[PDB]
Amino acid sequence: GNVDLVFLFDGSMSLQPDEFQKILDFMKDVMKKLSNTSYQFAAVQFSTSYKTEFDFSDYVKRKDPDALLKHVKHMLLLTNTFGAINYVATEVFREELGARPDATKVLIIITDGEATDSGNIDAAKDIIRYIIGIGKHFQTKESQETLHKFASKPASEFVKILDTFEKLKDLFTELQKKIYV
Repeated sequence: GNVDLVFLFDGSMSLQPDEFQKILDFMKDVMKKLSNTSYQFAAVQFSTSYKTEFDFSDYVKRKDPDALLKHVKHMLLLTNTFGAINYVATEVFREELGARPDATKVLIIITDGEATDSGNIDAAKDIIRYIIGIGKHFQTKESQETLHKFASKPASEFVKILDTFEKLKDLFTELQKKIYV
């Protein structure tokens, strides 16, 4: 079946320039590898506020990862993950914006720490949520477990902890394999 996937990427002040750039390249690589498939994409940047870098309809109009992300600017603010996931649920996955009703909703969240806000993400729980926590903040099991609440179950599959942003390239594989079974 069809798959509508949204990249929700962290743009807080805790990420270094090169780190932020590696997220961008990850999104581009994934897209290029999935061009001309059942996949349709959208991408939202989150820090303090939520910015839809491109909606599903922008992707359909121009299936060019480089052009779609061309003007992305690292926000350098907070890490409002609750507001971010909720925004994706209500503002991104809409037919008006190009979302397909027959499609499987997938969300790939990339971040380096804990949310600076709070609440619940119940409105986005139907979406297949993969979360990629990266860096020094996720060394212990205790710290890694804070990501569990944003991901699908079990956490053993949907929560991916990387020690470096360099680990992003060697990660595209796993995802698409499990995204449809």
